[PDB]
Amino acid sequence: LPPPGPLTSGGLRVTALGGINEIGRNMTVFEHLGRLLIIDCGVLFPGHDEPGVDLILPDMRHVEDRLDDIEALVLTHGHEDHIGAIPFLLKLRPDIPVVGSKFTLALVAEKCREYRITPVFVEVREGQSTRHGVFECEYFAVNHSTPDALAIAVYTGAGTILHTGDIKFDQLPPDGRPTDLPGMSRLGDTGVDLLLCDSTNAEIPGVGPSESEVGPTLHRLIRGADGRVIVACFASNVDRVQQIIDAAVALGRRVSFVGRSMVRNMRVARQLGFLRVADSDLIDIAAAETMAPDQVVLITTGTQGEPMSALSRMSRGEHRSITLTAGDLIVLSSSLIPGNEEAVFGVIDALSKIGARVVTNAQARVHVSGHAYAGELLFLYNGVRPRNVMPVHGTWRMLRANAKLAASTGVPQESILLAENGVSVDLVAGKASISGAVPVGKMFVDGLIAGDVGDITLGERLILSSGFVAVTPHLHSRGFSEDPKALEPAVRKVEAELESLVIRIAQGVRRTVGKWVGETYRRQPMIVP
Ligand SMILES: [Zn+2]
Ligand SMILES: [Zn+2]
Repeated sequence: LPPPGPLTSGGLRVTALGGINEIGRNMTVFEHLGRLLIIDCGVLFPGHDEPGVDLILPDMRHVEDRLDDIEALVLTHGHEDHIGAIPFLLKLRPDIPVVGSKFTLALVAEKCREYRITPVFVEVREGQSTRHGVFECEYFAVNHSTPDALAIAVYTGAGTILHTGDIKFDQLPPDGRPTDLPGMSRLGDTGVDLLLCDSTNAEIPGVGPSESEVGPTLHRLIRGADGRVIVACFASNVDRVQQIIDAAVALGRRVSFVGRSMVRNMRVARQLGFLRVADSDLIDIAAAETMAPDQVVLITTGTQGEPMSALSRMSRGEHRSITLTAGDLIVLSSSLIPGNEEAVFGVIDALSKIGARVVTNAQARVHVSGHAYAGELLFLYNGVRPRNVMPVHGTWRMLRANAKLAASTGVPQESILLAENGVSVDLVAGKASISGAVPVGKMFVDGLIAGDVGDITLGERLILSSGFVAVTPHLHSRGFSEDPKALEPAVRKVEAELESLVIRIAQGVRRTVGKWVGETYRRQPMIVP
């Protein structure tokens, strides 16, 4: 598919630089009358195809040469796949206004300090409007698995856009602030031309359970526990922490946070008023072991089995302050992100060896998702009634599911646009269509440089998982064998090819050891001259 032409004056162009064919690094660029508005700037964490890499960024080459045009960066909420790449954007232009709610802006402040950046903040709350050049924005309360999420209406001259952010429709969130479906319904009456809609759970039928179903289950588990209780969850889910604390306090226990991410984030949550707990209900971690075990609940990180997490360390008998016993109850108040199963089940099995009881979502209602199920999205589609629909935040199977949901409410199929990263969507005179594609790749972060690591380097790293045998005589290897005498049978055969007189040395003994190995050992390490 070809690149798009110029954008008809007065129209609007929408393009994702990440987040559409995958879960992660969401970044969406809106173009209008030469100016730019960006909604979200997240990272993607690397998989097996990307060894040695730290982060994956949205493809910023597409704004690198027009950074002067960006009017603002607007942020739905504070999860890493929406804010993680902000330091790299601000390194390109440090004074881009950054718009968001108080809790969101607190997280990017802390993230941007790691890179020695001080953002220009414009702080925003639901119900408020702000102007950013040719763009105007209005913010709608969203309930999600993290406080202070916001959905965003963008008004230009081309019409009205609505971006949901990560959206869910819990009608009884513990914090009593459900998503503002009324307000978005009234905006639908106004006429919304384009709806950008979270697809994460679009293939799950029905309506998802309330986050408030978790509290009673945790209360039941703590009441029945004879010893200490340990609850692992995500530090960003303040309403989950609040329910753990409320259950523990209601049963005469005190609470302790374990792990830097948990300690830092609950500090922010307490300061901004999202977490309400009395100082006498908290114990410092280095003083929790002084009390009776049945008097403490520990709240930790490490739901994903990351080896340096607090719960991993505890499961191996290598936590400084805490030692686990068969009398402990461990609750994984979370779900298993795909690609982490081997690691999570390893921690569970180390805990089972010790004799501790482990409770996961598979056995009890200890976790709910933060994204709307298909039946909740239907409420959104009937409430907003968008003239056109673009699914975002999802892989193809999710984007397609969301497409059908919108179709089944009456959105014409020609008005349901599926635009992968790099595919533009033009909204012109009220009609919306796909207009062309540019290529987008994965920008890698590996330490202090970036951009010198690419397909060939990852290929070499993948090959090197069988070690390497290097010739340039002295034979050496590293990921190959523990037998020192294993190099010798190749030394004789190397000189033999060296009695040959007539870079061709490279392809000469590199081909000579390669035959010796794929014959003696039937291994295939990398051979380097
Ligand atoms: Zn999120
Ligand atoms: Zn997300």
